[PDB]
This record gives sequence, C-alpha cells and structure tokens, in this order.
Amino acid sequence: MKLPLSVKSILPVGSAFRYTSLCQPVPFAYSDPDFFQDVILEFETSPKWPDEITSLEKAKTAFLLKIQEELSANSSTYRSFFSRDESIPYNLEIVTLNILTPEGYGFKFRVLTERDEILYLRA
Amino acid sequence: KGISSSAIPYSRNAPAWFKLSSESVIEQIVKYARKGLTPSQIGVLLRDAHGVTQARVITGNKIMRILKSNGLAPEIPEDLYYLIKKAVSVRKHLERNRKDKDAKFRLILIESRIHRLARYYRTVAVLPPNWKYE
Amino acid sequence: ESSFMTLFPKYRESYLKTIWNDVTRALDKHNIACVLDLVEGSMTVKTTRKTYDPAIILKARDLIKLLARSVPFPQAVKILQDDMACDVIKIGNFVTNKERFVKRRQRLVGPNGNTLKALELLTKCYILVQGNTVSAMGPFKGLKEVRRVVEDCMKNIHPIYHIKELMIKRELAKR
Amino acid sequence: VQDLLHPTAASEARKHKLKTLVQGPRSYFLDVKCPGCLNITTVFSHAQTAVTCESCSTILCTPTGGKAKLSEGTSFRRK
Amino acid sequence: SQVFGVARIYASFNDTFVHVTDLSGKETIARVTGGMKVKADRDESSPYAAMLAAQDVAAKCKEVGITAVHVKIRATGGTRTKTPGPGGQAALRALARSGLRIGRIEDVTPVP
Amino acid sequence: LRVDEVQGKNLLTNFHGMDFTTDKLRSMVRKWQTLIEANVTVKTSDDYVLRIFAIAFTRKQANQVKRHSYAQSSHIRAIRKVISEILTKEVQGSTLAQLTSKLIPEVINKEIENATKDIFPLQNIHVRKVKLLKQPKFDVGALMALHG
Amino acid sequence: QEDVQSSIVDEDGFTLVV
RNA sequence: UUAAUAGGGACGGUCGGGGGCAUCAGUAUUCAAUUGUCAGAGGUGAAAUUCUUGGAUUUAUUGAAGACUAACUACUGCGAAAGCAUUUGCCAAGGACGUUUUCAUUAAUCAAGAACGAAUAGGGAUCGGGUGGUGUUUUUUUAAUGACCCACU
Repeated sequence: MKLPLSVKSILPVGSAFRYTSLCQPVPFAYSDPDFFQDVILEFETSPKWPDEITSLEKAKTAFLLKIQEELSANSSTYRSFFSRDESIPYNLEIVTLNILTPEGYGFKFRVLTERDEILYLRA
Repeated sequence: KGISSSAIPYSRNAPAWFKLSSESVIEQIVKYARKGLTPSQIGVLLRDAHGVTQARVITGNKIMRILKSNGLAPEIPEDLYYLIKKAVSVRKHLERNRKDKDAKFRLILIESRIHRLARYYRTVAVLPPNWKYE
Repeated sequence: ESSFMTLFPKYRESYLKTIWNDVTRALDKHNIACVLDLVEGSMTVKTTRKTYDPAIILKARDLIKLLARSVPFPQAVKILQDDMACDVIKIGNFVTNKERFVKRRQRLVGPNGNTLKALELLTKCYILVQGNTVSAMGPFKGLKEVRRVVEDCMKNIHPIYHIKELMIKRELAKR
Repeated sequence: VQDLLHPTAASEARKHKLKTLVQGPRSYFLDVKCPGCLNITTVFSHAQTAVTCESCSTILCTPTGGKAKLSEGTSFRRK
Repeated sequence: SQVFGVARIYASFNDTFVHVTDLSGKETIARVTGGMKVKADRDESSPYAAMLAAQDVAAKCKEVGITAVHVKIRATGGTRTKTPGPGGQAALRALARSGLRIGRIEDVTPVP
Repeated sequence: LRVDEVQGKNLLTNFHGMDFTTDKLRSMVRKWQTLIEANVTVKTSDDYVLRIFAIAFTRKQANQVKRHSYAQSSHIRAIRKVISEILTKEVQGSTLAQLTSKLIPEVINKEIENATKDIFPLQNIHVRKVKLLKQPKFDVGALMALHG
Repeated sequence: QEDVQSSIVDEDGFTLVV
C-alpha cells in the first residue's frame, strides 16, 4: 500500500506464529483469548515522530486510520475495527488495529518506531 | 610561498581595561614553566585561557628572559628541540622500514636545517662549541 | 517489452532537442518508441505491441549510443540500415599520462586531419575519435581494419605502415 | 581607481589583514557567561585548546581551524 | 501458454554459435552452428549461412516440443572486440520466422 | 535459484543469488559524478553466510551552478561507513525469505537514503548483488514450512 | 517555536553534563 | 632598540589516486575436474600451422595459477623529478590556511661534491583553506553536523 512513509517492516509476533496457542487456530472461533494475533508495524526511519508520547501514539493511531481508509476502501472482504491496550500501564492511547479475515482469523496491529525508546528512557 | 603570520598591532601599550598586574602573570609563568610546558606553548596557553594581548606588553621583558632569570632555561633553544625530536622519530621509522625510500629523501632536508642552525647558535654562544648532533 | 536507454552530457543537449523530431521520424519507420527526458538527460528507446521485428531495437540502442558520442545526426542515421555495423572502442584506458595520450592521439590524427581521413579512404567507413573513445561506423571488414589500426596506434605502431599496408592491399586487389 | 592616501573604511575593511596600509589584527576578546558559575573568563576568539571554565570545568568553546565554536551556553560582551 | 528455453546466440567473428538450452542451462539441444552449413572456410559468418543454420536449429526444436525461447546475444568479450557479429541480426530474424516465439531478451557479453 | 528436493513432476528450489543485468548499471554511470561502492560479509539468523555489494551515486541539488558536484574524499569515508553499519543490522533476522521479502520492494534503499542524507544527499542507490557460500546442511524440516 | 525548544532541550543539556 | 610581504620553529581543524607495511573484494584470461552433447573449432584477402569421437568448440558446476583495478577518469589533485587509480587498519612524512605563540639576521644563489632516475593588470572557469550572510535546503525531531546560493581574501 502507498502511505506517507514506505513500509519498513511488518512483524508477526502472535503466539500462533510460534505455535504456542493453547487452542489450535480455528476459523471464526474468536471466543478463545488466543484469537487476535499480535503484529508489530514498523515504518521507515523518519523525523515525522514527535518528542511527546501522546502525540506519538496518536500519530501512530492516525496512521492506522489512513491504513483503515485504504483497507476499507479496497479490501472489502477484510473487516476491521479499533481497540485499546491498557496492558502497557499509563500509556492510554495505544490503539490496536483489528482485522478479521475470510480465513476466519483475527489480527491486531501496533506501531513501533525509533522514537519510543528515547522517550521512555527520558521518562 | 604561502603568506601566513601574526600581525602585532600599532600601539605597543595595551589594553587599558585589563585589571591584573605583571606580578599576577610572573607567578603564573613559573608554575606553568615548572609544570613542564615549552615556552612556545606558554604563550599559547596565556593568550587564550586568560586575556593577554602579548606578554611583552604587560612585562618589559621577553618570556624567555623570565625563564632565564628565574632559573628555568632549558638545555637548548626550544626550536631546535623539536628538530632533534623529528630527526630521531623519522630515523626510528626508518629502522623499522627499509622500503620507504620516500622517507630517506626527507631526512636530508631535516639534517641540513639542523646543520645551518647548529652553526648559528654555536656562533652566538647559546651552545658551547664542539657540540654536534649526530 | 524490451527497453533501452542512455545518457548524455550537456554539450549535446540542445542539438538533440533540435533533431528529436527527425529522431522520432526515423525511429517511427520501424515502430520504435523514444522518450527524451531533460531532468535526467536520458533518451529511451522501447518496443510496443504494434512492433514488427524485435531485432531492430538493437540498432536503436546503437543509435542512442551514437548520440552520446556527438556524431552528426545525418551521419548517425545510417545505422538503422541492415548492412551497417557499428563499433565503440574505449581509448581512455591506454595511457596513465595525459601527455602521451596526447602524443599518440595527435600522431593518430596526423597533420591537419589528413592521415585519419586516409584510413576512411582505405576502409570506406566513418571514424570519429570522440575524446576518450574511437567511434567507428561502416562495413564489417573496415571495422576489422580500423580496430587493428587503432589498437596498434595507441601503442607504438606507426600509422604509415597501416596506410602503406591498406594501399598495397587495395592496389593488389586492383590487379 | 583610488589614491593610496586615505581610502575609505568600507574599502579598507574588505582588504586582507596583511596588505593594509598600517597592518593590524582583526581578532577580538569576549567575556564568557556559563551558568554553572557566574564568573566570566576572557577567551580569545581563536581557541587552539579545549577551554573549560574557572571552577565549573566543563567546556567553554571547541577548537576549529578558524573561529572557535562557543558551545551554546553563552551570552557575551566583545570587550 | 508455451514451453520455454534460452537460445544464447554467440555471434563471434569468422563463426556464429547458436545452441538452444533448457530453462536451467545445463541441458542442451540442437547445438548446430553457422560454420557447418557451407564449406569455404571464409563465409563462416555470412548471413545466408546464419539463416541456413538457424532454420535447422529451429527444425529439431520444433520436433521435440520447444516453441518459445529467450535469446541471449553474446559477443566475444573480455579483451576482444565486444561487438555483435555479422550473422547475428539475420539469424535472429531467421529463427523468429520459423514459427517460434521471442520475448524478454538481453545481453550476456562478458564486459568486465 | 538452486534445486534442493525432487518429488515426481515437481521439484523444489531455493534462492541462490541475485544479479543486475549489464544494461541497467551501464545505463547509470554518467560523467562528472562519483561512484561509491560498499561490500559486507554478514551472517543470517540461520547460518547462511552471504556477501552483498552496494552501489551509490552522487546527485546534483536544485539550483546547482557547478557542473560536477563531487565528493570531498573524506565524505566517501563518511558514506561507506553509514552503509556498512546499516547492512549488519538488517541481516541476522528472520531467515532469508523475509530478507528476500525486503529485497523485492527494496526497503533497504530507503534506510540507506534517510540516514546518509545528512552527510551528502544522493541518487540511484541499489543493492546490485547477493551471493552465498556457506549453506550449513540439507535440512528438509524448515524447507516444507513455505509450501501449500 | 524553535529557540525556546533549544533553550529547554539544552537545559536538559545543563543536566546532561552536570 | 624593533620583530622584515627576510628566514627558522610550535599549535588548531584539515587536504592529498604523496609513501611504507599488512589485509579484503572483483570480473576476465589460462589450466584441471564433473555434466549436457557430438563434427567440426581457429585463422586470414584467402591459403596454411594446430586441436578433435579417450568428445574438440559451445553449454552448467567447481577448484587452481598469475595479473590488474574498464564506465566514473577532468586540460583536475598529489609528489622535487623519475611517477602516482579496489576496501580497510597501522606507521610516520608534507603543503596551504588560520595564529595578538616563539628565535632575532639565523638570508639568498651557485664550481667541487653527494641522494634519487635511464645508468604591465584585468576577465572567466576550476582546487584547497578561512570569513561574512536583509540566505536556502535535510528538520510534521528538540537541536544540530553536512550539501547548496551569494559576496570577501
């Protein structure tokens, strides 16, 4: 897809990708908590990342809004919504992108940058 | 050929705003001198760390004179010291390397400047005669 | 499908811009596309779906190659024929000195541009010593002859043995 | 296009420092305020050394070939 | 659509070499060359000799099954002439007429 | 490509090398500019040892006046070093197929681009080669994980 | 904008040396 | 008594295809081996010499030996000259620039002799350094190194 930044890397780090999901991955069986697979989204090295964590994560979320715009624009078999992630405490704006597939699987996208470690070490 | 040097000003008094006296500086010289710094690097260290226009303005003597009077005069003039140090170090680079014929041309240009300076200093008697740098 | 392209320095540019319409006519003789990009300084020859023969595009490559070496355009359009062979030999890689490159360069070109043109009487070719190359067009036998003469002349072999050589050979084929 | 007696200071100041009528320097002094302390030191405009402050021995300026770079902790008076 | 190969035309001076291979390039078929098709030891790169051998090379390849083929033109290379030979243009024109397919071709001159 | 396994009017192959055509790089090399190259020997996650090359060219900026815009012969040291540390970071991760999945959209070139721009800007940079010499073992186990 | 940003970040400067 | 638009020396960022040692890469040539394959391959204006079914030539895979840095590569740089083009490390040497550091006539030119080598005043462009900037660009990062635009030397 064409974005304001070219895609650096998209990394699957879900448990099903390392064969550790307690239930085997069943299509459309979302009642099990192992269903949504965690995927890191890393964009290219760029100075477009603000030096404050709220504007950083909201910038990530607005990038996920543009990806949701292209995705709902041209990938109508896929489904998608947005969720919160309070499993990182006090970082109240991490929004995961949830995509439901016609193979019966669900993923979530969360953006990692280079500006994260500097701001957290600064904190 | 390349013109590059220091242009001292017109007025040989200075600076009409400096506060301290020469006694502040004369003490400052000898401690730097006994520390082990060369009289070239003294006037390096004087002009930039503190504010002095030139040490021969606040003091009516040369900086070499103050080391000569207070008993800090070295064995030789300071310029010939480095020409000794350069001549050994190239020779030391030649005792490791027998192939660098480019270096062997450079030794004579060192030695001939050493020779012509040796005749002057031994004539004007900062060095005793029969002295030789081999 | 196949797409070839090349570049030029700036002392060919405005001239190429003045002859680009006859470029697209002569290339339009064989259904060849060409694109002139100023911002890179690149010419680009391509084939289309309405193409007839593929092999002609190789000649197209040669032509834009022959516009990198400042050959006059009416002399240049001969290579789109069939019985017309091209050659680009690089003369930059023979002398480390600039002065002795100049020595056998000028001994090659001779007084007043005579001797060089004498070869073009005994080869019936076209020869352009373009700076750091020899660019030679013409028939194939002549490209053998000019390749032998140049690749002897950058070294210490004199041109007079070559022009006596081709002179005696053409006069013995006269017979 | 001029006489050698008095040229203008606009014509004079563009010239090389040696080739003037009366040769004189162009380099200057300044006072250095770095808030680790409040004492100023007279630092010559061209360093040749790594210079630190009087008591807060951290940095004042960095050596270059030409003019030294005052390392941003400074407002100054050229006197 | 078709079954593919590479034709690898080596157009040297005083000879022309054409030999179609498999997709891998280790398996050969129909190695027949231009110098074979006349006997004068002088016209070994003449284009009518190039058109002669390219017909017989496309003959046996049409009789085994290969119908589409890439060409890889190749001069003598290295410290040699770096120039495509005499029997390269008509020979590529000869086998393209035989009923085969030509697409996505390039150069394998060793230009070091 | 390189053959590993065979099964009965099917055989499976593996990625051996990647090369440019001669027409592509000889299109690029223009007069009055500087040719900067780099090479690096670097191991993958699974122990494929591979040596890639690198090509780098200098561009002119907007509103240039001079006809060449060369380098400084010390910036080339500042250019080769930035590429050298970047290439060792991206290799040894998530075996070569994902590295093949980065070589195809040439993501590597933008990482070279952004970091080294602060020295001197640049033009066309590509990868130009990758070749391998130290495959560890036969190892059918990881081979069938890519198959459907 | 810009100069105040330099002022505060190089105030993390005066905590970055000292 | 001054510190030469006399000369020597120190320091600062630098520059250089300058030099020495050591190291890495690249295709090409040749040789050897394996595989596909089987009648010519080379060469010249031909002709001839040579190799060849124990398979020449071509093709795909390797290993070996020596050699050199191909487009970029310039009326540009470096070195006193003869000369100097792959990466990287080490060892010193050198020049210009900057300098309100230092010695105080320490200077220049050249038989004999040695090392090394067959043996008048403007204009435009360019290289390196420095200075200035009613300056831009990389900066959705706070800064900044750096490239660029123009003036000055």
